[PDB]
Amino acid sequence: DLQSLPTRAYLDQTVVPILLQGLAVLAKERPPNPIEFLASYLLKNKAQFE
Amino acid sequence: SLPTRAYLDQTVVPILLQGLAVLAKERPPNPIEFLASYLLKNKAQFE
Amino acid sequence: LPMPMRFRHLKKTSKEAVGVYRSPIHGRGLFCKRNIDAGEMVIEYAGIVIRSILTDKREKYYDSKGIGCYMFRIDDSEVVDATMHGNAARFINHSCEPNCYSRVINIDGQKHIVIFAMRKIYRGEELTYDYKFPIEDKLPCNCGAKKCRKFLN
Amino acid sequence: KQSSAVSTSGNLNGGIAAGSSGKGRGAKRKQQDGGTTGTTKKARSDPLFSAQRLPPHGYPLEHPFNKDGYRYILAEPDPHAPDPEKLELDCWAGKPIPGDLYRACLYERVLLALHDRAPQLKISDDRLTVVGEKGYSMVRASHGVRKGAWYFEITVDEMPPDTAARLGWSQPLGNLQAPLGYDKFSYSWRSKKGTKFHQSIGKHYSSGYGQGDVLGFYINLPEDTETAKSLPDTYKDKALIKFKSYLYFEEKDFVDKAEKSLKQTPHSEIIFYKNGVNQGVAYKDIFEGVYFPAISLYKSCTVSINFGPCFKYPPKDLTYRPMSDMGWGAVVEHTLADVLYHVETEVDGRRSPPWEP
Ligand SMILES: Nc1ncnc2c1ncn2[C@@H]1O[C@H](CSCC[C@H](N)C(=O)O)[C@@H](O)[C@H]1O
Ligand SMILES: Nc1ncnc2c1ncn2[C@@H]1O[C@H](CSCC[C@H](N)C(=O)O)[C@@H](O)[C@H]1O
Ligand SMILES: [Zn+2]
Ligand SMILES: [Zn+2]
Repeated sequence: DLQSLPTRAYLDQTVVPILLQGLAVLAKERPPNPIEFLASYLLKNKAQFE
Repeated sequence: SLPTRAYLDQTVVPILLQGLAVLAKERPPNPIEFLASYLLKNKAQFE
Repeated sequence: LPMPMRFRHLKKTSKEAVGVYRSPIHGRGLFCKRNIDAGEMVIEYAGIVIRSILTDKREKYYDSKGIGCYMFRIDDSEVVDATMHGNAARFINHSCEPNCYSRVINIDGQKHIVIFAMRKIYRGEELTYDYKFPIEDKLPCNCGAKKCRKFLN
Repeated sequence: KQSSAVSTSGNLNGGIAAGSSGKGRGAKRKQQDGGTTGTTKKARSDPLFSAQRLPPHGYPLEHPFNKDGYRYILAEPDPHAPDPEKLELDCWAGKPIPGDLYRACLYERVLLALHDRAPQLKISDDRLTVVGEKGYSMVRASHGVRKGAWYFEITVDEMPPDTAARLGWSQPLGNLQAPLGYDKFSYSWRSKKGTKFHQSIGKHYSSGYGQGDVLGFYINLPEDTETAKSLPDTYKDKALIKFKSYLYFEEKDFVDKAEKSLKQTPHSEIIFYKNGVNQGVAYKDIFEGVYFPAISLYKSCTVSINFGPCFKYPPKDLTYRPMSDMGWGAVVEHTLADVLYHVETEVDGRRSPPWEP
């Protein structure tokens, strides 16, 4: 079902909006550990869109 | 501080792109904790 | 000549240039009373200038009153509705071979729909233009032209 | 009326499905020097040339405002989404992501977007007031809310008796010629007596309005979870056009919704204030879809929208956000949208973190 979709479709049909918002907040806050700040942000907020 | 696009390109976009590759290739059941783990462990090569 | 000057001349001569009589096309229609040259201003379809969004509310209104809609689209934003207030241009029949043609002009910022003459029109001729009505699913035409589409739509 | 072939205007043709990935073949690659557009990295000058400002209200002369569900935005060249680094030993490692475009907005701050006004709508950037001449019309701001709670104001500078502005919110699908509440996707207030107008229906569940009212507007929509309960993906459309003398971008907007079932966004509401004093709740039932603050003009109405950092009677909430904050939030979001679309078309693969944010 979800794995049979093309690249554009599956990668769209799964995850786009969090990148949309998290990359935004990452550019807004300008943290010293950008990759690590994103990692902390996501490991805190894993669940509530899924 | 760089502009939005330039800052994100210099800070997160390449490791993001390699994660893009791996997610498009292996197609895990739970990509959520997949990128969790990936962005945690592969950060050292782009810090 | 200036479109304003030409328009003033047209509004001055309109009352004596054209008439309305019994028409072999259908009922009553616009006939030429003085030889009209090609491209010159025949008549304004004068009426109530309204915005497009208000058309339907008017139309349904007339649909509630059993009064026929006399509306011509100026453009995507304006319409001259002549149902309640208009001029003699409400009696111009259509022909598949028109000696006239509708054009929108801008005078002092306001748009006027003027029927001009596709050719040199002579006295007595009935005035007809291309309504360009979109194809519906059917109004038979009796314009008499050999090229007649048999239907406006 | 011809066939599934070349576009309706020979001025510029986008690559059809049979000509897939056909980039807009507009201006040729051979450019002139110009000088005015030869800005470098060392200079400090905003490339988005704002027009000359005039105290009397004016009209954007060569902007084809939205129509037929077709959104129209400013364009800038942006020859390279910046990814330049040193020459790596591996010549097949990085991707330039040459979108050759961006949604750069001709605005110093989050203001009333000129792209979404009617041709009968005049603006004065001395106060960014909006005015009209015949009947009603509608204008909207640059930003648009999708979640959270936020707040702005409208300042009224002129209200004769034959002058009645209306102020509120409206989702896309809102016909900017209608008086901000003629459809079910818009909820406003009539500035004669405080009267909530929606679906063209007037309701007196409201306070009274004053001629010199500096009115505050608070509005809280739930997170995109309770808004969609599903994927809020934002796959964007981008088309390049070269109008008479300037480059612009076209995108596909939403279609007229036949929604007749009531499914209010959970815990969403709208509150109205007169100079900060609570005029009360306006609409608790709020349909899904993004909303934006909007202003409707009657004959010669003078009103203006205003953000938070220069406020007069602001709420002291730590969660609500001014107009400017959500504005740059949405701007950065659409920047990332361009990033992701150029990624999709340019480099294989995509990947986003643990979904929740
Ligand atoms: N060429 C044509 N073929 C068929 N019907 C026509 C026609 N031209 C005009 N008509 C009919 O005539 C009507 C004109 S409305 C005018 C009514 C009537 N002729 C009168 O003078 O009082 C239209 O509703 C249309 O049905
Ligand atoms: N070719 C045609 N077929 C059917 N109706 C026509 C027609 N050309 C004009 N009409 C009529 O023209 C009207 C719109 S304009 C009215 C002009 C008409 N000569 C009149 O005397 O009133 C319609 O109601 C229609 O009935
Ligand atoms: Zn005919
Ligand atoms: Zn005919």
